[PDB]
Amino acid sequence: EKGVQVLLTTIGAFAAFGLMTIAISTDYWLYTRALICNGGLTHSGLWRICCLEGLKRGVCVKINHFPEDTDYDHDSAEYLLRVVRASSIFPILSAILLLLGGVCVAASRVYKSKRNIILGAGILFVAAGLSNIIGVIVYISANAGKNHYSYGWSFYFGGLSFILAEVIGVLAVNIYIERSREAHC
Amino acid sequence: EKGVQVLLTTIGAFAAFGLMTIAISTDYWLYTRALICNGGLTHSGLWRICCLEGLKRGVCVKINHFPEDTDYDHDSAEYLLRVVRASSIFPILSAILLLLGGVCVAASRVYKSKRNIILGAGILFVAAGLSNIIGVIVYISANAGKNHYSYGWSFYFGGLSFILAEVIGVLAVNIYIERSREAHC
Amino acid sequence: TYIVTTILEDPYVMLKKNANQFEGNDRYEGYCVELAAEIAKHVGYSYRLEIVSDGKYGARDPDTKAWNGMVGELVYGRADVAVAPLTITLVREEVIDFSKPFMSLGISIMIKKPQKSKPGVFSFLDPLAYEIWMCIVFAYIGVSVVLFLVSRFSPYNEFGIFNSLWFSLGAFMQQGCDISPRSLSGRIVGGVWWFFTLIIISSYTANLAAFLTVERMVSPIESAEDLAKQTEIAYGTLEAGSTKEFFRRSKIAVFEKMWTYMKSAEPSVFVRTTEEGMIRVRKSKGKYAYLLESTMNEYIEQRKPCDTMKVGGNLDSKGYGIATPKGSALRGPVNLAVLKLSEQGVLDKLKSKWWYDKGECGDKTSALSLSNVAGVFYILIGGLGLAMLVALIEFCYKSR
Amino acid sequence: TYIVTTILEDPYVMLKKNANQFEGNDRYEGYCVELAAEIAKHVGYSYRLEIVSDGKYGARDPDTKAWNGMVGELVYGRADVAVAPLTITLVREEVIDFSKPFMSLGISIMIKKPQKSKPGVFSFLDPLAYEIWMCIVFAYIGVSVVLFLVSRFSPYNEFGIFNSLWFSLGAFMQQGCDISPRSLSGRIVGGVWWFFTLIIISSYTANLAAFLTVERMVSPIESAEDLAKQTEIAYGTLEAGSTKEFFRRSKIAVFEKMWTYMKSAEPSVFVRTTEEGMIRVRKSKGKYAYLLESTMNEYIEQRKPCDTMKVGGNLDSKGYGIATPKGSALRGPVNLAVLKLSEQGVLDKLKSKWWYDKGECGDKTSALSLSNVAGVFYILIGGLGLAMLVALIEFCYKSR
Amino acid sequence: KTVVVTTILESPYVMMKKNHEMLEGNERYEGYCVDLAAEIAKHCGFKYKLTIVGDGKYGARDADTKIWNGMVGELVYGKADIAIAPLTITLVREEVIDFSKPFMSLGISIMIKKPQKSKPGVFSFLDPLAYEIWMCIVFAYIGVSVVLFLVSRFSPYEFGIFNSLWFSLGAFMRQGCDISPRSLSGRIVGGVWWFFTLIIISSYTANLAAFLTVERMVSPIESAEDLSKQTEIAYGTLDSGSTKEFFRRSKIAVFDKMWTYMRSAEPSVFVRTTAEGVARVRKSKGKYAYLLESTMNEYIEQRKPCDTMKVGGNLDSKGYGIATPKGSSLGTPVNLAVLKLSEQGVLDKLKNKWWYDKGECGAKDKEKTSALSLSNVAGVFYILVGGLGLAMLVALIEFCYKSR
Amino acid sequence: KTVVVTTILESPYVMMKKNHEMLEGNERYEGYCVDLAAEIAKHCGFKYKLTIVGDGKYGARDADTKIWNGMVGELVYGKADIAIAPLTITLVREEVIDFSKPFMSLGISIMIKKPQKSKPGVFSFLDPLAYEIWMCIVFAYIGVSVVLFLVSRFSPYEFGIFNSLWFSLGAFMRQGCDISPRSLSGRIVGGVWWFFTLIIISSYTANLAAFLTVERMVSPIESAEDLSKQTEIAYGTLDSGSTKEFFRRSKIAVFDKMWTYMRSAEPSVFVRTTAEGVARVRKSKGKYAYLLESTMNEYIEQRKPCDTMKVGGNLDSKGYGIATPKGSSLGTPVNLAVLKLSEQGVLDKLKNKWWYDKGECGAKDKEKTSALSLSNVAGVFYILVGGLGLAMLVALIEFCYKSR
Ligand SMILES: CCCCCC/C=C/CCCCCCCC(=O)O
Ligand SMILES: N[C@@H](CCC(=O)O)C(=O)O
Ligand SMILES: N[C@@H](CCC(=O)O)C(=O)O
Ligand SMILES: N[C@@H](CCC(=O)O)C(=O)O
Ligand SMILES: N[C@@H](CCC(=O)O)C(=O)O
Repeated sequence: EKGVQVLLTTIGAFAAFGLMTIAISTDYWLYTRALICNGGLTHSGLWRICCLEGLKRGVCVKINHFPEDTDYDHDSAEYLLRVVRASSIFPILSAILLLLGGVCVAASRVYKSKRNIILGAGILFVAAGLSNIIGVIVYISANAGKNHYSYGWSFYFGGLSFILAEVIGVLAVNIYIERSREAHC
Repeated sequence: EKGVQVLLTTIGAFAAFGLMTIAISTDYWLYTRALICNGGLTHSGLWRICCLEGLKRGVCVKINHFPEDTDYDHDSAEYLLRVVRASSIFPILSAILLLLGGVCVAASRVYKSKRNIILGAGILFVAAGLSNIIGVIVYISANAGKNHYSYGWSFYFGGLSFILAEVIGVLAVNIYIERSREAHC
Repeated sequence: TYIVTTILEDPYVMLKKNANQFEGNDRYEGYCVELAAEIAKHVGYSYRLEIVSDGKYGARDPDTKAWNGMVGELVYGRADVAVAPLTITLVREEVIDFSKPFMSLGISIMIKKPQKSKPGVFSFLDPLAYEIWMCIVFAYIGVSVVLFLVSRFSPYNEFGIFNSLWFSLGAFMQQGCDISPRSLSGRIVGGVWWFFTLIIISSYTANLAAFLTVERMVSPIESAEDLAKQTEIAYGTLEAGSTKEFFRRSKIAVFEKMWTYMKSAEPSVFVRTTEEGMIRVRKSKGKYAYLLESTMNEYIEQRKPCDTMKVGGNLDSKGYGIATPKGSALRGPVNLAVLKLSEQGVLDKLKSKWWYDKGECGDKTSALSLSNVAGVFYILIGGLGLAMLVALIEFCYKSR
Repeated sequence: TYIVTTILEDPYVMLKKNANQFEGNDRYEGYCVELAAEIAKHVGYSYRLEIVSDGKYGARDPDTKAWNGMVGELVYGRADVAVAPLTITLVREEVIDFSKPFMSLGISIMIKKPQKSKPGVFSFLDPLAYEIWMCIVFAYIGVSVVLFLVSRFSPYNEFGIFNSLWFSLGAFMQQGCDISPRSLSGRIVGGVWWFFTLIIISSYTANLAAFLTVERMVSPIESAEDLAKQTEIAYGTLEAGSTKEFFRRSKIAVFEKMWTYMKSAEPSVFVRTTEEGMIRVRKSKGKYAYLLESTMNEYIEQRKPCDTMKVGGNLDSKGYGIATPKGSALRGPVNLAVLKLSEQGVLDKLKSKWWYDKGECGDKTSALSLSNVAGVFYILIGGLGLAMLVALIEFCYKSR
Repeated sequence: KTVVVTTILESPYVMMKKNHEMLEGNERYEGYCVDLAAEIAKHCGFKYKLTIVGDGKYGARDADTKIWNGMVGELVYGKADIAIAPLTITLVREEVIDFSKPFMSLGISIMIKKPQKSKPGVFSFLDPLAYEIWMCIVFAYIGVSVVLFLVSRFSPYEFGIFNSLWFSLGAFMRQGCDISPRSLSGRIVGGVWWFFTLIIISSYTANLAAFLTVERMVSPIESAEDLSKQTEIAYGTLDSGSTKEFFRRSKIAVFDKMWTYMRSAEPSVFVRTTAEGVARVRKSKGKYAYLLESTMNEYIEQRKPCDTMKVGGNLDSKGYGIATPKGSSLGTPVNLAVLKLSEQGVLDKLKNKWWYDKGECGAKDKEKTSALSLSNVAGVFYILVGGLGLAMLVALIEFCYKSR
Repeated sequence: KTVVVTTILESPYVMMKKNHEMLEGNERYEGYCVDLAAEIAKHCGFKYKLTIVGDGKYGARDADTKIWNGMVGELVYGKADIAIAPLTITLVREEVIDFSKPFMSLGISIMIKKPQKSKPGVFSFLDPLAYEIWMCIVFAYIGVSVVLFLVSRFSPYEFGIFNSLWFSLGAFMRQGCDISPRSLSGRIVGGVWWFFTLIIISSYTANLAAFLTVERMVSPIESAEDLSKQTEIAYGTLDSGSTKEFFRRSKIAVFDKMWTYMRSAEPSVFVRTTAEGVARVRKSKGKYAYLLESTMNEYIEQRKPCDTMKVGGNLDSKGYGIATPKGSSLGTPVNLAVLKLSEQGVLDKLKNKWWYDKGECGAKDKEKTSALSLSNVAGVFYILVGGLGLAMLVALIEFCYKSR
């Protein structure tokens, strides 16, 4: 229950990180009709859009996250959104925090002295979760700015990533409370 | 506090009854323009409508609570409303209960043996209250079935009647709880 | 033998079960085929059923003063008789004479009005987009976990992961709160979640109000005037027919306006054949309406699936009479037949039988129906099911 | 001396401070009076200002081919000149010649659009009638007292009259519950009060939605087409004037429709005098609109209280020119003056000064403004006041 | 000889002028039919005199007597040479009197008074949700309470049947309850019930918003078939008229039933005159509806007070033609006049001005919403006072039980 | 001699036909002005030849050169006998070229692209209540908490500043709070705050319902004065045209400022052709607006894609008359033709068919509402995640403080 928890945390932490890294790298985030190739069924991703059954088949082009718009500046809402969409800093931050948590959960094993070792691991995992939610929101909002769009498997990985990221966060909290209760009394 | 309460109850019970009886008898319930006398400013009452500054001045006619309507029967919603409006059984019931409470509060003085004497007095007073509210509702609903209408002083007596009727009901409850606590222990 | 020109349009003329197997008159089975047989018996005159090459009710060329289809075949004299649903028009009466009408007619409007679309289970979720619902779920998980962490962040606070999940679910529904955050860090989480809940619930309520308002203020077309006024609806009539000519010559202001629009409508609203008109209506889902004689509207309603219905009533009195070349010898006998066969009632019975036997189909509250909110009831019953199942799991666990 | 016929209509002609004290030309002070003086100086021709008996811009009698008012006085030759805002019409040009126009004109629409009505404090209570509010108060007293009685009906229940009043007030607001009825008799009271609260709150919300929707979907008149389409608005024009004649002869379909309606409008929309038109607009509160030359619309807007404004822009180009009998000797000099005085800029400056000096008055969000919900804030601050006052009363009582 | 014209006085076909008493000759009657008669007179080159039939019923033939009355009666007797009155072209009439090609054709319509949104009933507050939803909410409420009770007693973490009923009732009204499910199995029940309550309350609020925004008033008889089935509104036709005859001879079962019933109705639903029919409708407030030709329905709607309206598709199309005695000399010229005037479109223009251009109504059609009056929400107050009554009654029952 | 007509190609006055290349003569151009020219030709009894000025700008005079170009330039040189192009009647033009009475008069209008309801912003959820209400709600919230605190500490029946702040925040969100005021003085504060919260929440819900029901889109420049003040949208006129000249010579301060600015703008807001102006508007998406005669605005709106609209009252009325060389022989016949055609109303009928009857738009005008997209409510999610962030940050601050 206590020892298995720590194993599940670590096992899950890498699985969550794995899903996020697969998601970020994969180009199957959204299936939609795109003018790119000749109203074409396209598997668009977080980073690159790959067309299917259009002008080409399997062709992958880097997406333009800054087209010719009405609101463009250094400080504009329309711009600042697209900046964050293009950068995908939130999806990435999630993975960095998941990895850094994956370090901190490992560090908690060797350094039982520091109860605050696992505390951090959890805090990171929850934050990684929050980051993911922003990441999903910024993405959906940017995609919007009726053509049918269906979220592909890559997105749902990022969805599943969050669910895990939250869960390992819960476990991390439980472990901290256990280790603190061991130090207590 | 305890003895004064009983005096306030009795004093109030007759005042509440008085307001209700004045209200029922008075013909100043509603000031409105009526076709009766020649779009005329009229002080209509619960029972009789008296015209002013029209064909006549001071003329009082018994109101027709059953005009030529679309829904008329032995059992119809439109009818059953008008029946209750015309009868004004609820305004009257209030006064009967207020009076019967006025008896029961008097009976509570001579028969201290029966704690249930005042209990009844209160129950009656609250019921008299409820009756009043139906009485106000049925009246307003029936009047409706934009010509300006303003509720005259007679109505507000019936309004003030309820407020008292409730209050004497509260006092009656307090007295019962006091007398029961005296019997208790 | 008299060659009879007749358009193939059900129920007046329908192709028999096997087009290969049936030949001559036996090829076609229709009310007009039955009526032609009755005329043939009464007048003692042999008839040959054919379909005109042009396959049009009729046309007027102003330059040439020439008719087309059934009218054209009678004008040229190539077809000896027309036993067909051809409206008796002033323009037609001058070129080819008409017998007394067998049946009354009117210009009517055919639209797919009775779509009778099922609301569908999980239509209660329609006012908020699927992504909002999914983000609400993420937000719900996010808040609970964050509330749990902040409550347990500093060692000794009654908020376990399960109690935090409950508090959050309680706050979003707004129905209840078992417990309330005491910590500043906690109260911030709750405070902001409470704000999120208020705006989303209010958003949902509002937008659901928008949906139910706009679907209560839409008026289905009730009049020809209504049809003309609406730009979004495209009423269409057969490219070549008596109705198309009537609208062109129509002296009525509302009708002249409606006719003018047809010329100035893109894509062109005129349809070559009846079936093409019917398909155009079904594909448009009422974005395009069809103008045709009330008789054919009646049959389309009777025939499954009753997709197209009638709007208002017939615009104007029309009649279909037997058409022959002006001063033909055949005209006199067919005119007398139109009276004898009508009084016989055989003609009337044939029309009654054809519509009634074919007929497959033979009541509005604005109040929300059980179907509109059905999904919520299904979820409730499903939840009660799952709850019982989980109760038995807890009961079994408690024993061991 | 040339007798000049001029209508008394501000700002062109306004009566001087003391009508008794001022006589002849000094009696009238206006832009047209100033303009007449300038014409008199330039042409070196003595002028006498009078007001025509008829007091009409002009009329056409088809039977007699006779004009009335200023036009009539020039046609008969009784009045030697017309220095007035008389529009140069084709019909007028044939009977009496016109000089080059001093100022441009257009047919405009005058309505009391800027009413700018204050919502008022205690407008938040508008969606529910006063009787409902008063009955809610009675119901609130009724429920609390009944809850108190049922709780204390049988001797030993934490519901005192004050706690019952609190519970009831808590339930109606839906914000909180200190305590909850445990007795069957109690739970019935609460149960039914809870139902009452849900329906009234929901009623209030709904009806307030209705009010704010209907006052967001009402479009103020933006075009002449809009005016013609709306039946409820009655646009009116002067009984006798160039604009009234223009609308009668107007070849434009929308204008012919608008003109036809004026004849078929009850009560009659035509008004004898400008002031009568202005008063009719103010009494109608926009149920009646006024059609007049854009110049006079401009002055009514400039003049306090700016009740009437302009809708869209001017329908059509018009001009006011000096009117003389066709081939009068006076015509030639006044035509040359209309150019000399325009180039001088004195005429233009007089028009600018008259409008600007008179002028008293010189921005829409659908969002609810503080004013709309002001009453609720006043009640809040009043409550906090009363609360503090009651707190001090409790503090003083606690000491003794 | 001057041609005597038998024209019935029915606006807008024939209207008596304001000063028709002062006026003499054909001047007294001004109408579409008067204009049409003048046009016929010009093409025929025959002087015409406007006259009104005493009865004013265009056709009346007793089956026993077999003698026509009204316009038909004046042609049969030969006293009137010509009829510009809009006589319906019927088979029975066609055999007795020669008929010109119809100047106008119109269907048999239904005239009913406009529906009233007045007098919102008690329990009008329950209108936004259908009765089956309300009944299912009650079933759902019982279902949830019982399931919450069972799970709580079978798998304890208390929730008695009465406490579970209270919790559920508390949750539906969005009122907080101090008791809360603690068990996972319990919290699922509560959780899903809470979801059900939020959507229904929100649905109710929304739909009630829809109703109060947009007023749609239900037509009492939407169609003729509906009218016959319900029998809620009595249906009447001109006591002596083509409409009364057509219904009698009608081969349709629903029409035969309607004819039998109208013939077998006391008091008589049959009316002497059009005007009598219109007044009967207004006095009945929709207890009586009127069957008349769509043309007169159209102008009756256009004329104030804009209350009587045309409902449903026309029962059948009927033409109106210039009527002459059988084999009349006038017949041929008038038939050619009708054809000439139809090609000219003069008839259509005359109809347009009289029928719609008059604009007595102006075809008037999101009026400022009214604050809810105590009537609209009266039911909820009645339920409240009833509940308080029942509560007190149950309190006294508990008090009496506690003593013994 | 055949009269050379200098007509600019601007629809609907002049449109090149589908097969105008195949066609020869005047057949290539079909327009209102072509129809009008034909009418003038018939009254004058003079053969006319349709021609287009090379420049296509009706007036161009350099102030230094003082030489006219376009239609004016063809009349000055005498190469074109007559101009059916709609030349504006201006004082400067009137002195150089003889002008017939205006066939049509139209005002100087503003053409802008239609406003877009797309891209709901973050904090769009706060739109139904004005910013001052939100700020006053915050003040009210602080007011209530502080007053509840003071009354609780001064007249005790606990409510600390932090607990009072929590109670108030709890009450505004309609979320139940375990702590409740017990004192009369306290319960008044809570009681009235509860009333405030119920009305505001209900107000917000209602008004948000209004917004989502009824879409009204704000015009970027509602009036010309507004446009000049904001400077948000650049305003442009025909580089060489009556509109550019009128603004320069305009004695109005706002107009002089607008003229100076347009003249002093880089890149040039002045456009070579009408079509160039229309395209510039569409590419700018309302960053650039167009000033042109209301007539061309009208037909540009009627032509697809129905995006460019007419905003505000016309800046001033301008007439368009048949233009001839100073003292031309053609001048008199054409002036009489304009007067004859105006009385006939032929001109008005021609304008009606071309301007509105074409119905390319059909003047299209409660479309089915769209489910709220995450964008519309995005702000509330951002606030939520921001709050959770801040909460965690404050939790760690409390954790660090607890250690030391
Ligand atoms: C204790 C804090 C309460 C704050 C009260 C806020 C409201 C005050 C009354 C506003 C009246 C409406 C007009 C005000 C004009 C304005 O500020 O725009
Ligand atoms: N059925 C009509 C044609 C109807 C139409 O044009 O759609 C005829 O007989 O000519
Ligand atoms: N001012 C106009 C009259 C306007 C009107 O008829 O209202 C004129 O000079 O005749
Ligand atoms: N005009 C009809 C009477 C009116 C009617 O019943 O419609 C007839 O000749 O019988
Ligand atoms: N027709 C104008 C040019 C177009 C305009 O600027 O409106 C002229 O003659 O100058």
